[PDB]
Amino acid sequence: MKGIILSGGSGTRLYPLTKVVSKQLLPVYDKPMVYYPLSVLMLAGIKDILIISTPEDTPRFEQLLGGGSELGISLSYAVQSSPDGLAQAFIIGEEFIGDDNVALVLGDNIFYGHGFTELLQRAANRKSGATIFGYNVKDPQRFGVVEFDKVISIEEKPEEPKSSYAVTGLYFYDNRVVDIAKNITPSARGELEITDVNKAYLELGELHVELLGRGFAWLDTGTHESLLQASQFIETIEKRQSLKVACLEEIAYRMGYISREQLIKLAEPLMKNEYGQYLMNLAHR
Repeated sequence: MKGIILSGGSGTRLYPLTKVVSKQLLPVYDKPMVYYPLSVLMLAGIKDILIISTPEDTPRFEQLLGGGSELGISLSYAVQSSPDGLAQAFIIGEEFIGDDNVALVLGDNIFYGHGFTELLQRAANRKSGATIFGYNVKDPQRFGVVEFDKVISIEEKPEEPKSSYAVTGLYFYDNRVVDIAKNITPSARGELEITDVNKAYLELGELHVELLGRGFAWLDTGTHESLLQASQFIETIEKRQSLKVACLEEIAYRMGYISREQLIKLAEPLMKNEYGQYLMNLAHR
């Protein structure tokens, strides 16, 4: 299955941090934000990935991540010249997607939980239908909202919201999504809305929802406060539980994409902080 990271634009809410730095390059503890959604595609077993960003950001992401060969994956880049809605991902990515299934993750979304990888790996391995991920939030109505029983409805930012399950920024689709995205009508405000893509699979009876309740984290990166809360969570998990979240090199290595010697070479030009040292130890034993 292929994957797309869509970043994302902005963000103004984070000014002045985002005056001269892309939101998705801001730290979340010790890693650029975009490491987090990338790691989620990687943990899903997705290895062919298109990163879509603004014309201004695209070169910076490419500088950060290159073509992915150090991680044993393949990264490509495209531009979204105007922010016309998330579903543009599948028009912009039409050629890259080809005949394949494809997952889309938003560049500012952070997921974490034991048993998450299982859910990702299961969604990636579904050859038919769409899988979305629901999260209990206090603020339903500034998200897409999913009502269930098994899915009964989905609405984008419903002023009367029929549940407190936000539809998170992670979606897995079969190849029909390309044609679906083409047949969406733009919303008031000329956006091609992902929630219409999800309504199309609902109508087919083939929208599957994974509800991440107990044991799962989905972190808000939208404000100075929530961005620091995210960094503290990551540091706290990492320090108290001796584990790394979205350490791309560790994941490439655990998934069998890269060898012991290749991991050591990733730690050789960087043998210093607690990042590199996690890696070079990992590589021994």
